[PDB]
This record gives sequence, structure tokens and C-alpha cells, in this order.
Amino acid sequence: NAVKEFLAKAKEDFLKKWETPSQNTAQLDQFDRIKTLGTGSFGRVMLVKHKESGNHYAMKILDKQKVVKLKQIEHTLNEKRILQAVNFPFLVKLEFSFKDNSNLYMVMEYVAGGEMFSHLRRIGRFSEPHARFYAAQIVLTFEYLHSLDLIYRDLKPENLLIDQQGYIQVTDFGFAKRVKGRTWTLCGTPEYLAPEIILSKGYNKAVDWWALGVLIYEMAAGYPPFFADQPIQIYEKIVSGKVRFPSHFSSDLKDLLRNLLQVDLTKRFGNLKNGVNDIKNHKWFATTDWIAIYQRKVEAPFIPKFKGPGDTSNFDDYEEEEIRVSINEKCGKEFTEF
Amino acid sequence: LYNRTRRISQTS
Ligand SMILES: Nc1ncnc2c1ncn2[C@@H]1O[C@H](COP(=O)(O)OP(=O)(O)NP(=O)(O)O)[C@@H](O)[C@H]1O
Ligand SMILES: [Mg+2]
Repeated sequence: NAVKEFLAKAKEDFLKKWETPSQNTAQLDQFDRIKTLGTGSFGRVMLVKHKESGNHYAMKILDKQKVVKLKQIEHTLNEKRILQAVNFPFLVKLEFSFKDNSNLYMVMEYVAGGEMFSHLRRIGRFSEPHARFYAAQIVLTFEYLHSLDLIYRDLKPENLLIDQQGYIQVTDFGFAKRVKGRTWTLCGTPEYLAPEIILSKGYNKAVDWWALGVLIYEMAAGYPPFFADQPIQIYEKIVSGKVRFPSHFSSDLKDLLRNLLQVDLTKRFGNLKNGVNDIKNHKWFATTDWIAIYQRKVEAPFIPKFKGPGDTSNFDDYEEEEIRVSINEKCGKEFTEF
Repeated sequence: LYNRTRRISQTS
């Protein structure tokens, strides 16, 4: 009941910012660029430092020409519109955004602990309690997003960052979409694709609960439930309706995962009459204090080593290219709304 | 043998 009123409030806030988006709240020459943290097909994310405040931020840079050239104009306008509109303890905060002649820029709080992917691969697999601590934050986060009619559609350890308190910050709304009923776009990463996406059916927010099942499996095994050397072979396993579990998995974990990795949508946890409460009240989450997780009062199982402001030791090294800004504005028409 | 390399997300 306290949940329904919190989410009613959250919907109002989201909708005001959605309707009247933040635009052009800084400029490139207010920041020093320090290091590339990540890359994508139309740009990069860089650690930057605000010259006046000395605060560090993660700055996502998108090349407008490459965005138009790869026909993802809507996808990027949309990514920024959602990010500027949401507010949740496990979502990375957008602080500033702007554009120039060549690029779009989204300046986020810097999450210094790096990607869950790194920690998970280094240690091999997480204990059930450790995996459960992270899983609860994703459950609350999808509860939040779904209540705004958002589907996230790109869950992966690679895009779940670990903050200085060892909690999750979800990054990258690149594939997120406001959807009232069904949508049809084929997007994600092969190992996280829900079967209804693979089969080109119209799908809903339940693809996110399937993806949660893949994440929990992968966090607890150290590898995902469906993998092969060719995507089509992964897709065959996903749609097959069969999953194998490591014998070290608890019986409660196997049960939860059989219910999330349900090919049949009439049977998938998160998609039934009781919604997210089927997941929250599952035995695997018996020991979980949902309010305490939301209030970030639970002690993290792990805190990344943090060697001072702007430490990037938890991040991989990428080639440092020049950020060329043209003397002439490009694609100005297409990105008016940004 | 699972390939543990970081994964690319794509649309269409
Ligand atoms: N707020 C942030 N704080 C710190 N690092 C970040 C932040 N946002 C993004 N990054 C890093 O940049 C990487 C890529 O960001 P993302 O927005 O996911 O770009 P992408 O083009 O989708 N690439 P990828 O997801 O890596 O295939 C992330 O996985 C992080 O390592
Ligand atoms: Mg990404």
C-alpha cells in the first residue's frame, strides 16, 4: 500500500520531466577530459572533471553524423529523454546534457566501482547472498521502471555499475522505451534475449523479468544459462524451454529461475496476477528486507577498492582518441529536441 | 567453452 502511493508520486514526477525535458545545462569547455571508460558504435564514455566544482562525472559522447548514418536518431533522443526524467536509488543520475556542432553529450554522476561484469568475472561467481543483494535492487528498479510504462530491454552485468557503497547503479537507457501495450523491436544482446523477442512476437515489460532470470543465473553460476559459438544456437536453447542448473545452486534459486526463465508468458513470474510480489515473496528472497534495500541500509557484501576521487582502476583501458568538434554545425535540424 | 568476453547490445 505504501508501495502504490510511492509509485503514484514517482509517475507524476516522471511525467512532468518527460513533458518538459532539461536541455543544454552545460558545455564541453567546463570539463577536463581524463580517460575513456567505455565505447559504443557512435561514441564513448569518458571520465571528466568539472573545472569549477572539481567534481568528476561520466560523460557519454555521441557523434551525431554516426547516429544519423546508423538510423538510431530516435533511440538517442529517447535515451536522453528517459534518463533526464527518472529518479531511483539504483539508477545513475543525469546531471547535465548539451550538444555542439558534431556531438551529443550526457554528463552522469561517475560510478567509480566499475561494471558488475568485471567483479563477477574476476571472482568467477557470486555467493547466493551476494547475487541476492544485487537481484533485489534490480527487482525494485524494474518495479519502478515498469510502473512508468518503461521497458529497459538491455540488462547485462556490463551495464550494472557498483558505487562506493557497493550498491547498483543501472546505466544506459539506449534501448529503453515507453510502451503502453506491446512493442516489436528486436534489440538487446543474444544471451539476454527473451524468447518472445527472438520469435518476433509483440512483447511487453515481461522481457525484463526473463532478463532478470538470466542475470541471477549468471551471477550465481559465473556463466549464463544459454550460450554457444553462434547466436542462432543460443536462440535455439532460449526458445527450447529447457534450462540446466549447477548442482551447487540452492533448490529455492532453481525454483525462482524456473519461474523467471519461463518461455510461456501465462506462467512467467513478474507477468502473473500478483505482478512483482510473486518475485518479492519467493522463498529465495525470504531473508530480504525490501524497504532496507530501497533505503540502502543493508551492508553491501563487497565494496570496490576506491583510491580517491576519479580512480579508474576498476575500469578497462580503451584507446584514447581526440574529441574532434567541427567548425561547422552538423545535423542541427535532426537533434533540435536534444 | 563459454566465451567470457564483454557482450555487445544491438538493435535490429
Ligand atoms: N555513469 C557512469 N559512471 C561510470 N562509468 C560509466 C557510466 N556510464 C557508463 N559508463 C561506462 O561506459 C560503458 C559504456 O556505457 P554505455 O552507455 O553502456 O555505452 P554502450 O555504447 O551501450 N557500450 P557497452 O554497453 O559497453 O557495450 C559502461 O559499461 C561503463 O563501463
Ligand atoms: Mg551499454
